[PDB]
Amino acid sequence: MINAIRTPDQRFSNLDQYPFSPNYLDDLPGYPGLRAHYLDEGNSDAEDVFLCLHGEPTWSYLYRKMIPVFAESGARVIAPDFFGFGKSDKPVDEEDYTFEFHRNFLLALIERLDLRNITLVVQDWGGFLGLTLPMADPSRFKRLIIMNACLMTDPVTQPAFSAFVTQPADGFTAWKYDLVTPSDLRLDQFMKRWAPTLTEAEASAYAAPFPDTSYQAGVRKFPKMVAQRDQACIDISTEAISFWQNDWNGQTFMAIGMKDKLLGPDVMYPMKALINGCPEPLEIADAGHFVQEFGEQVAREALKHFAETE
Ligand SMILES: [Cl-]
Repeated sequence: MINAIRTPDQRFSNLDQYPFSPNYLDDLPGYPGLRAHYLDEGNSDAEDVFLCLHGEPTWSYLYRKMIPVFAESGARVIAPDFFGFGKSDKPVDEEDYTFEFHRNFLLALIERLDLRNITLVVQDWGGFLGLTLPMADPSRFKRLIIMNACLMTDPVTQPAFSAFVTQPADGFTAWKYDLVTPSDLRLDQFMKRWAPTLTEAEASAYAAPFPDTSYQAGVRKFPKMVAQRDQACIDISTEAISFWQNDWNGQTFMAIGMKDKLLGPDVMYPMKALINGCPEPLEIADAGHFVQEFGEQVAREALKHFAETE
């Protein structure tokens, strides 16, 4: 019904530091015939669930350094790949991908797996989407680990969440240009540019899911949605602000990648004030946008912060 394609299994043969077994679902209500991949690590019967959401133009591979730390603590860790990324199916038309398409997949996943006691771990798109989830079923959410992310609200309600789109020129402007313009988009080269500490191997794992451009429609659409926010996105992200500010009673841990030209400190400080009870952020000086690349440390420090309240 939704025309999609699937990456050949052989593209993931040679992955570096990703020994996690695949789990798939192809029976989600609203996504017929589409197969979603997700990792499910640690004790399946654990009380605590770490729901790890990735963003553009990545996949669960991004949390590979945090997963073992959260698992080792006794938690179950869920790390789904959005349709159009990783090992999940990829709709071939850019028009199929919208903010609700991705947000409703997550609410479906969460219901399907019956996830409870959720510690939400987000960044980038994982956070644009993920921060609008708790208000849909607040009983399932208990903690939040937030890295460089904000809400896709309208320019007037929160100028900080809109200003980065236009400036600086080597910020989101550069990001979007690198992603939606080339007719020969090489993810490994893009990642090496935006996360300069990746090895060749790690960079290659980020291109793994896309053999050619026909597999990249979701990758092309995400940056356009940051630039052109539809009405549902705006209304939903605007209502989320109220949730975080007045309804949220959980534990929060915030980590900022200080070299991020996109969602760095001028975006993170304002998010921190809207999140009720958000403590002082852990600023990682050498980290850029992809804070997970410096994940072991964020994982360790947040568990340490959350233990100190149990
Ligand atoms: Cl983006």
